Amino acid sequence: MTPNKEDYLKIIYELSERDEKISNKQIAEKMSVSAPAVSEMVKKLLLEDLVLKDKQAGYLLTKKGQILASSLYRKHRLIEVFLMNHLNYTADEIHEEAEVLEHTVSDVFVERLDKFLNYPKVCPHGGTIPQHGQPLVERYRTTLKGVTEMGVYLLKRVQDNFQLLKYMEQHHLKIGDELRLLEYDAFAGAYTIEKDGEQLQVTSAVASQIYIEKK
Amino acid sequence: PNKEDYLKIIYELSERDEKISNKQIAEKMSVSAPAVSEMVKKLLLEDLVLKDKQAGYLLTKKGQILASSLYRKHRLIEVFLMNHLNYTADEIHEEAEVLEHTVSDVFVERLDKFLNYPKVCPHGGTIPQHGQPLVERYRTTLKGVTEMGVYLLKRVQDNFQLLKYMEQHHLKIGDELRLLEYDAFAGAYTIEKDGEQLQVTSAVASQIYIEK
Ligand SMILES: [Zn+2]
Ligand SMILES: [Zn+2]
Ligand SMILES: [Zn+2]
Ligand SMILES: [Zn+2]
Ligand SMILES: [Zn+2]
Ligand SMILES: [Zn+2]
Ligand SMILES: [Zn+2]
Ligand SMILES: [Zn+2]
Repeated sequence: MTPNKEDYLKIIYELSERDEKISNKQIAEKMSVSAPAVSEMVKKLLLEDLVLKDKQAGYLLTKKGQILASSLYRKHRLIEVFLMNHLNYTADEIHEEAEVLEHTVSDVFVERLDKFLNYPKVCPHGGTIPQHGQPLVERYRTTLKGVTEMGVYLLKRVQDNFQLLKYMEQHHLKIGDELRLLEYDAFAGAYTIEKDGEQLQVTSAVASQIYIEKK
Repeated sequence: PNKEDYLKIIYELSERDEKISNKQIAEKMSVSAPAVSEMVKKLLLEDLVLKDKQAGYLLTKKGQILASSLYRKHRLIEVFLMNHLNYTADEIHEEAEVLEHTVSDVFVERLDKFLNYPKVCPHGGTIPQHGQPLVERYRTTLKGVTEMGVYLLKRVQDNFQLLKYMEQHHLKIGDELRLLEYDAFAGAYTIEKDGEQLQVTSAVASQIYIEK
């Protein structure tokens, strides 16, 4: 399974939403591909008018890239809803399968599978599923990192991230869980939360990949 | 159309008593003449097929199970597209064609369970098991049958032209067909379905499978 150039658009998409920038080598890392590989992908994306090199902000999406990225998100999430709920895929299995299929599936297939799934609006990660030709506008944008108010929160959405999956397994975190934010340990650099009468410190690194909402 | 597509063409061209040529293959799948050579030459290197002056090309045991797996993928996908995504017959091929080349064995093996182990595809084609060689339950083609009587249309070839032929003759899988006469000189058969009579060239009769 080899991710094509287009997957760079999906990573740039969320980075732009979170309003932060990393190097192409760091993007290549989380993309599980060589650095010189991403350089060739971005090279192709520039020629095909999918991204532009901004003087200051780095690499940005063109309107053509937003559309193609929004389209990939809908197909990716619609496919993993089917794989998990119908074909009985586990969370650690869905990504690689939904990845190959999002590049080899007709619009008719996609827009009929939608009807088949009764028009789901969120994937197993809690990410919004936009309608045909609609730009992806996430329902859940609030990241635990930066959160000021203490009290009870609900875990509504997490990133499509294998490592984050294993973190949530070894800590028993599920979408929909009530976790009480006690404080932000400045010294530790971790948000201290309480779940089921058990304290856990969440490093701000992890806290940035999680989305919450208050009761 | 990758090399694996050529195997499915050689496999179903082997059912015909006629020997296989390069020029007829490029016609069957309507592609460049030397392109068939460029591809068939690759098949001969990997020992997927081999030359035989009596049949032209033959599928090796590796070619058999490899194409056998292809038919499995293709057909399981056909059952899903039609019974669950409500695809019509004119829509299923290109979709199933793309997916069979981009889907894990895990996907194929789980869709199989999900569909409750379907035994035949929309064309009446048999669905083999993982790693199991393909043996069609319905092997008897209309071209060749001599006994008179009432036969049942059990299976058809995956062919776009055959689809059109069947729907403009309102022919479905399951219809009772009575053999009336066979023209040995012309290579045509004469059948009857509910009083209505129809003439069928032997070439078309080789694309259809019947049983008594
Ligand atoms: Zn992709
Ligand atoms: Zn994924
Ligand atoms: Zn998701
Ligand atoms: Zn194929
Ligand atoms: Zn087909
Ligand atoms: Zn079929
Ligand atoms: Zn299999
Ligand atoms: Zn009629």
